[PDB]
Amino acid sequence: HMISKINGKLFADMIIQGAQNLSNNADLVDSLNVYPVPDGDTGTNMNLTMTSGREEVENNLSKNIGELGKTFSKGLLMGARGNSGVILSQLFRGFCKNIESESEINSKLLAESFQAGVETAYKAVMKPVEGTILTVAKDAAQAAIEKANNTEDCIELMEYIIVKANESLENTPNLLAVLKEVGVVDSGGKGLLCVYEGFLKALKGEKVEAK
Repeated sequence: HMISKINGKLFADMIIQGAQNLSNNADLVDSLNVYPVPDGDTGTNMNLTMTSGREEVENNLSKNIGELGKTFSKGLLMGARGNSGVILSQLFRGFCKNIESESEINSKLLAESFQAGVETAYKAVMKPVEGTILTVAKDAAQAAIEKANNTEDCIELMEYIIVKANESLENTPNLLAVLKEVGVVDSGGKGLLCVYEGFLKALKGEKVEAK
């Protein structure tokens, strides 16, 4: 089985399964956070952000991926909350901007769209802290760009993205002393990986069940 092109219907499903997988793990993500500051529970905030995106998408489906991305982007903007939820919205509003003109995308454009999200979030900060959700997103996009050059199949691509995203996540305690000593990976990066894992599920035809 393989995926050569992703249209608005499949992207909508990726968004839905990614959001549900993140929602199932939101309490986990919150509990990994070393800095549960006021209104700063990472799992809660990323879940609110992603779910607002999900809800807009579910009420305005479209087979044109660019139009669906604009709907996703709108929901992300309204839902964005917290440091990690805002970064999540920059990553995916940048992603959606990169496909706004398209009706479907191939593996190369999928990878370029992840990269466009990373560049958005980096353009919006002056020297970001390594060891955070941004680091995981950066390494995931780098992987996507490397792999897309000789993989037409978006399933195989997304699996690779997840493997390397997970490597980056597990390495975040080596970038920040506080994570190594507490003994946890970065919570925002964990939440991001939950979204990616749901994307793969959608690409495989599979449903994330509600916890």
